[PDB]
Amino acid sequence: VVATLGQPEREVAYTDIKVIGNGSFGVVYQARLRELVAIKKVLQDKRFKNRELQIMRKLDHCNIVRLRYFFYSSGEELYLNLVLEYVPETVYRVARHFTKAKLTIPILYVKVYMYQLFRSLAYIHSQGVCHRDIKPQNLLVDPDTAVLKLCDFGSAKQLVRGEPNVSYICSRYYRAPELIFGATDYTSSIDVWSAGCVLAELLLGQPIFPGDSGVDQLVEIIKVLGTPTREQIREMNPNYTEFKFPQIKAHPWTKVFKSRTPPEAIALCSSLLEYTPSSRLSPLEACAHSFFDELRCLGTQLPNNRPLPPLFNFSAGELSIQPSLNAILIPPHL
Amino acid sequence: LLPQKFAEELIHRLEAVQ
Ligand SMILES: CC[C@]1(c2cccc(-c3c(F)cncc3OC)c2)C2=C(Nc3n[nH]cc31)[C@H](F)C(C)(C)CC2O
Repeated sequence: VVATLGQPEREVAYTDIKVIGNGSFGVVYQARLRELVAIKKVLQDKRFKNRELQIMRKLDHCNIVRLRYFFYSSGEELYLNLVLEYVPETVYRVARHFTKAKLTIPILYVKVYMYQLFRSLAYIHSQGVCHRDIKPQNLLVDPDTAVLKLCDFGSAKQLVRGEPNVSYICSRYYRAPELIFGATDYTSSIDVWSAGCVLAELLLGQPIFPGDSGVDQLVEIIKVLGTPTREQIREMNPNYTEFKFPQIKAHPWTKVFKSRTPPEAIALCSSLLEYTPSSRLSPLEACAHSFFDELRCLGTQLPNNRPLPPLFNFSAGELSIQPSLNAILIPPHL
Repeated sequence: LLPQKFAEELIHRLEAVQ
């Protein structure tokens, strides 16, 4: 198969293919090279560009899955096939293994993985890309090196001020409250909300907001955060300000997590899981949170007697997003 | 989809847990 090089244009032959994902929004396979490769097939309108392909071409980060190649197939009808870097595990599978084993994920792994998620969101938002599907199933992780990579940019979109966008987006457990309220003017801070849900899930061993419907998803959030004020509703969807919603007391933040949950981990959760989207931490601000202070200490290593993954190789563009946080992000050493 | 309808379901569900 002749395929164009991912990162300039450009001969590919693969082996050991297997279907690991079906349904609408495409079909996903795995392949071999002697490397490992992922294939995703989607139906594409020949008259328009593929949104994900243009997104994947624009991005280059150590915490983003690499687009190796891409090629077309007819089927008879055009199908775009995206040749993607293969990563052995997902955060969902690792978390499920720990819960199935009735064990808690060590906080250092939670620290290492969450930092790379927030770093990836800082990068994509700098390039004007909103993931819109941030969930553990879309977080690739290497079991040994503990590097995290963001993938599945099918729902990704460049949110332009003034352009309405679909409200019913993201997976339900990680959907921001303004989306459930039907907001069409939402921003990339919805990715931050989903990242907050992922962090809480890793500390709790189960999703923090397990909604069985759109309405009950908002009920599950209110049971934790309390009923949002009318002013918080105004920033989410001003069409809901004049309803009289029952006032539910907020469950204390320290009372929703386990006894041994670190105090700063709870603090980070409260700073990201905010009703008002503008009050949520920026992805770089989350990286600068004290919850990640261990990763910046001189001498911290992975539990499996291995060094920490790349966490401070920030590019000049990365250094330019929020200059004030760069004192924390790069420690005195390095 | 209608805010009036959605709010009432939210209210009725919220009172069931209050
Ligand atoms: C091959 C896809 C995975 C992945 C995980 C989650 C989402 C997507 C995905 C995508 F990337 C693009 N579009 C749609 C998608 O899913 C709906 C892809 C993949 C592995 N490894 C990967 N390397 N690269 C991408 C992936 C993991 F190791 C498994 C085998 C444990 C599980 C797995 O499915």
